[PDB]
Amino acid sequence: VENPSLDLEQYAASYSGLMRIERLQFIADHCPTLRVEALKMALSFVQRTFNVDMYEEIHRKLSEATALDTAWVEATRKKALLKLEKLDTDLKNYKGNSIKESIRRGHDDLGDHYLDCGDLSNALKCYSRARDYCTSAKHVINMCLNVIKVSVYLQNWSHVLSYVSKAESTPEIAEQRGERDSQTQAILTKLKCAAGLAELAARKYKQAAKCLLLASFDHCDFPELLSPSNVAIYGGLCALATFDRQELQRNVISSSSFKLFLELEPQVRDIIFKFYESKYASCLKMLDEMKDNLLLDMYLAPHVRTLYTQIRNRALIQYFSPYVSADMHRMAAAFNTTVAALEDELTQLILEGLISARVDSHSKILYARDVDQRSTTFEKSLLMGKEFQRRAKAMMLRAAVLRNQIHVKSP
Amino acid sequence: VIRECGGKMHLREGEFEKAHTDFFEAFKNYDESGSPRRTTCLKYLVLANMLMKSGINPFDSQEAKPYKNDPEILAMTNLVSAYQNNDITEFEKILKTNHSNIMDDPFIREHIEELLRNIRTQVLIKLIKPYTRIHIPFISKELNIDVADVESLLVQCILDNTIHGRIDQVNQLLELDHQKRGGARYTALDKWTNQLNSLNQAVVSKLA
Amino acid sequence: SETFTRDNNMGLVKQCLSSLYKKNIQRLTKTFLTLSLQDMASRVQLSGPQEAEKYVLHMIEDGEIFASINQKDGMVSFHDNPEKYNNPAMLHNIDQEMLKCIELDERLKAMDQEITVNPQFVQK
Repeated sequence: VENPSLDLEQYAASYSGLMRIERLQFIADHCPTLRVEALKMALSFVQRTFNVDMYEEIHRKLSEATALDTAWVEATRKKALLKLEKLDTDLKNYKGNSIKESIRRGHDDLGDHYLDCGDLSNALKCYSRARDYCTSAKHVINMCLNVIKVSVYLQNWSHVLSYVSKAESTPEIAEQRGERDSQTQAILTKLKCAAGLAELAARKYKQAAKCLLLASFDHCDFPELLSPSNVAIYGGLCALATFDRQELQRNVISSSSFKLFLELEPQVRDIIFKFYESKYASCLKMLDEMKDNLLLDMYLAPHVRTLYTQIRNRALIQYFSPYVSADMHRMAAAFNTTVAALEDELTQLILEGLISARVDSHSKILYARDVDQRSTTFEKSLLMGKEFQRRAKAMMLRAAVLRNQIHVKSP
Repeated sequence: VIRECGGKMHLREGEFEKAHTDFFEAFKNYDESGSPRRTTCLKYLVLANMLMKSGINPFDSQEAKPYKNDPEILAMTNLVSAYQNNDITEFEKILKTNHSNIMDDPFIREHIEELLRNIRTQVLIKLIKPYTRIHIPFISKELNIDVADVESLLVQCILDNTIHGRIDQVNQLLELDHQKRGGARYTALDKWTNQLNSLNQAVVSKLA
Repeated sequence: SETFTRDNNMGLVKQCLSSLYKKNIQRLTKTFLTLSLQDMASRVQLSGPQEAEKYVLHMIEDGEIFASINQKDGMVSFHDNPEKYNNPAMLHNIDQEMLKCIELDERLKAMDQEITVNPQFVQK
């Protein structure tokens, strides 16, 4: 059942900027929450944003329900252009004074108004001027955040990764420790939970989790980016699927940094802590209770299918690990499934080298098998010998035909 | 400035390593100054040295000698002794007889299950040393727990590389790993075979 | 059917179709330790336990699979334990396979020395 199991006020409060508009349009053009929330929620912020028309595709959808903001459409079109003229004139003056060594102030406000207009990377050249007319690395660190912010709404994840790599590798270990007790600014948190986000969009779950779990709760308030709550989910689900038990214990459960994140997301904390303790009867149920709440997320929905399948396969291997002869009835009753489907799941897992087990479908018992090293060695060595003799005979025949120069002429 | 009431829910959380380290310092700093808290401090000092399963018996190591024993709380002093001897019977007997006096305390709610689970682990680890195939109901008798609890304890121990064995559910067994065949000769033979399989192809392909 | 019968190898193709079943049944041995005949003749698409019985029996008779049928329960039990290499007859196999390589190496040396003395293979 697709239901609106979300509150729009907190989603609106957490985010700010164009990211909020994009998230609101995403939940809208899916099919929850539209009925009465969509018109009120979307139209509220279009007054301060550009491109105007984003409502109309969702507007006519109210017809089957069987706005009136028609005058506002022409109002924004005439008023948008006025802001551009002064800044188009402003850049001429900055070149006129020949103060290019200190025109960094000129691009301080040049790039914000361009992104406010929903423009493109055509403005990005100004940040390039930052690399040309600056001396200290501090301005480069400053403009790296701006270029990352403008590239977030560009789907240029590889480009984002390259620039995070540059920003982390060019300076001396990012100003080493940052004048002790970490830097006053929280740019480290941005460089962490932006590269991790880019790796997540690149279908690199383990690296995304490793980057996201290292964030900090000092400031952590990112209206322009993922909310503090979303960090917990992104770093928890991406870690439950790819981290081993030792890595899960060292980097997630025992970590004091991520405990504060887990404080405000109880569901993920309970899921992780009951997965760790080998309680799969209710861990999977709680995982399934929030499945139709991450499918509405914009950066996590396409991977919900891949993560949830990867988590379950990691549970099945963990359940059958201390056992040499397991009962399939209690095994199927602990995964909220039936023996008939559990048999198919186990067959798929055994077919690849994930579980070394054999199903006994008479008393429904999964036995653990052990490979005989001596017999396997003898078998593979004899097979190698047979192949070597075949290749030797083939090569001798090839030598004979090459010596006699036997070939078929084109004629 | 007080951490009670208004600041109490900040301290309501269980993570207390910060106070765990500071207990040794506060044993002497507030000994003659924190008189109202002295009664509860002497009980809690044992816990910090008790959690690492080390530190012999804090009954007489530091300057706590004037206090030594206290007539109303005596099994509390022998709790660390029973923990060191890894005797489950003494621990359970002390808990049942002196209940409401050792357990009464709050801070013991968060740590009693932690304490009475690292004794059973050591007892079980020592128990399985001479065996190669053991009965789960037999382990359920030494440890005053049910079968369903000992099976879960065995699963948790086997997962965290502490017990080298595997359970047998249909027979309620525990089969321990004891035999080590030649695993280095056959691995070497496998590597030799796999390398010859590639060297032969490399040699043959030269006659193209 | 036109291409396979124009090239005259029609009958060598139906052998592939008949061998697909025999490959699937052998692939059942890598996952199962005891299967039901009715249940087995639903993954390999044999359509009937009676026909699966003869399909397994033929494969056992040809030494393609290691299994045993139980008509009482109607279940196929896979053994998967052909040989342990402690037989004085396997030594004969290793001896023969070593002798064949010895003869092969002798041949290679024989038709290598005939090139080592070639008057053309002294100038280059």
